[PDB]
Amino acid sequence: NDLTSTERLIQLFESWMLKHNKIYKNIDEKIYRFEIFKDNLKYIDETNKKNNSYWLGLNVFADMSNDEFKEKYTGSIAGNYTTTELSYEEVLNDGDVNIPEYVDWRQKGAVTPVKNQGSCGSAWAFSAVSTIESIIKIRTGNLNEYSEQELLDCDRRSYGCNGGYPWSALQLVAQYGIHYRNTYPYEGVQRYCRSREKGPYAAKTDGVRQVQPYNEGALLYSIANQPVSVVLEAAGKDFQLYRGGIFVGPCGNKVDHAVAAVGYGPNYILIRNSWGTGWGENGYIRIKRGTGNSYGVCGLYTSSFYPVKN
Ligand SMILES: [Cl-]
Repeated sequence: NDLTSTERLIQLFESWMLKHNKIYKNIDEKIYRFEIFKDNLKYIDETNKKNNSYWLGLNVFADMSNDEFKEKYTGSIAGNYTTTELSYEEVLNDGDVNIPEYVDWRQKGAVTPVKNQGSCGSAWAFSAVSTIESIIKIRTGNLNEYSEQELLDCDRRSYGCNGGYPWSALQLVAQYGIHYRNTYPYEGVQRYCRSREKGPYAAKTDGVRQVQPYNEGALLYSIANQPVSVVLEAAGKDFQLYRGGIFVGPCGNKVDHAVAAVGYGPNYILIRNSWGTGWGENGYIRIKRGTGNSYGVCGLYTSSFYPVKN
């Protein structure tokens, strides 16, 4: 409503709480949150003055300091970095790809509604699960919602809400299967495996493949075929408060979050996050491509997997 009076800010903060359905513990938290809000406000304003290709805004995270945001919503990957795979049959190659100028699997009805992970380092399950929903639509024609909680609960190579691996989750689904979200809904806490209580799996895939890492072109090819699980560095302020446009940085290559790549255009790769529709462009972000950065911006080309289904 305006920055030129504390009075007007408090009002702004109030209507922002109402917009993001935000209820607090007590008024001691409310005042505290306002300070943080008001701090993030100055930063957003100072930054949307510069003329970048993207801008920030008072999204769902306007409430939180970067430190708190890091801890709660990042580090689904963090963990401790593999060393790249078993060293057997995965990587694909190249030769002569001819892909569309643009791709967006939403427009083929292959993508479910944006999910919210809450404060869990579970993004590795959502990233996986959404590329599974897609691949199945793409092959059988139906779009279904499958269970992130099941992976949370059941994947022994991963660490529940303290991070995990997308490739592991993909691979569980190829060897065992997965249940519908409604049979096994999301609680945002890890519990015991309840796969046996649920009867038959709803679906099973056939395998998983890694895409050649540090290779922009190999990832575009893959996206033109299906959504792909990818990882990136999402702990920065500019990322937290991202509202729209083509994200360009700054970010490092210390990946800590897993998301899904549902498309691309000439200058960007389109990415589905799991922080709900109150973040980004209704839950998505366009990340800049074509810079000849081997890593990709935010280390996007670091570690990419997708499910296989005949
Ligand atoms: Cl169900």
